[PDB]
Amino acid sequence: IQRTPKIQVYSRHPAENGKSNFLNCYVSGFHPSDIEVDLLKNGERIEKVEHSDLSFSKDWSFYLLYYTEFTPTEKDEYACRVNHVTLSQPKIVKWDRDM
Amino acid sequence: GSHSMRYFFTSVSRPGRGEPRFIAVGYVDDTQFVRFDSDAASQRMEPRAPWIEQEGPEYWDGETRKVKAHSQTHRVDLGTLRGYYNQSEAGSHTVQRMYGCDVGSDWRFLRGYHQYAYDGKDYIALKEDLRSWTAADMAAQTTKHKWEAAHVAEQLRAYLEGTCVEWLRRYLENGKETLQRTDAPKTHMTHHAVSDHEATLRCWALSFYPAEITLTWQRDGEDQTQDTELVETRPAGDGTFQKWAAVVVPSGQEQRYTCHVQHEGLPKPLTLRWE
Amino acid sequence: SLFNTIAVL
Repeated sequence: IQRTPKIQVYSRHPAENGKSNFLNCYVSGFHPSDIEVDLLKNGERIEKVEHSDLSFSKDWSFYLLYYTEFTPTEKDEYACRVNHVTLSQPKIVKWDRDM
Repeated sequence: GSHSMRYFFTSVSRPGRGEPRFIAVGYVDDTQFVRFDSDAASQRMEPRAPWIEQEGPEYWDGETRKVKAHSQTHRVDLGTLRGYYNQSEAGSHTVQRMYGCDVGSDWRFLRGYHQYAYDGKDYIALKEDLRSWTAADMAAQTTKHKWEAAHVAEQLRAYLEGTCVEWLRRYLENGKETLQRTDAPKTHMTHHAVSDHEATLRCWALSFYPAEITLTWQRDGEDQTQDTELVETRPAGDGTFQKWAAVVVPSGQEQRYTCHVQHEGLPKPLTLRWE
Repeated sequence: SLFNTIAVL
């Protein structure tokens, strides 16, 4: 079977301009495991991005955490781009400081 | 104060060229301590927690040897299953396996498990009695009959009730500084006006461990699910977890609403209310 | 610690 991924974009610590932090993109509930996840800075892909080791839940659906070290500003925009076999086109989830 | 140890294995076939991608991870409660990735350069079981690096060479050599034996079995299985289901050789498929044991608050064996899936759906699993098998279909049925004749359950039961529990306790002691410590959620509430007459209250739970938690909204002392939103628990990335619950309310009536937080690290549940 | 024997399907 196939399962579409749920997406959550957020920072490890409460966002504060000028203060070093971590930007996370958590993808879960998907199947198969092959998936493309990118963190974007003002629409551009970030290179220094890492991810946790592939694991899965009780229902067998997969989950992965992609993260990058960043410093939020009042202007710079961040987002997570996700593409999977179940998606017609890449999905983009913008980062909201309050979520 | 119950605990558990679990191993997760995923194998994906690659018909175009080469062997399947194999990834294995080990966990104690909600803490990952080992991993193996066939795509990695070491070709060895690797540490993912400080307290596991205390183990000597024989440990890592034995775990490496064993995890590779796991990948080969999964490689063979992918082939066997392609036949059972009469599937093409041009498509990619997935086999998953998860097994482990739990110890109760008395630190004694509580339960064991060994489940298997093919393409994201249950295939075969060891029942709680650790003696019988649950097969999802006729393909799984053939596997069940073969494992019953080979007495595979008896061998697993010895591991789950013995070896498994013994090492879980060993790990719990060696990494007691973290594994046996609960991190109470750090909570606060934010207020966001959505219109001139409505506002959103968001109840935050941060940096907590283990992951298990419950967030609930009450209005004038009564649970409310209407006009609320609860996101799935997520990893902070530093070993802890996060979660939040929000509710839309009439501006000026924020005082009627309370957020209740239940977590193992809280002697008694916390109640938050807007300023 | 991983299990030692892993039977095939």
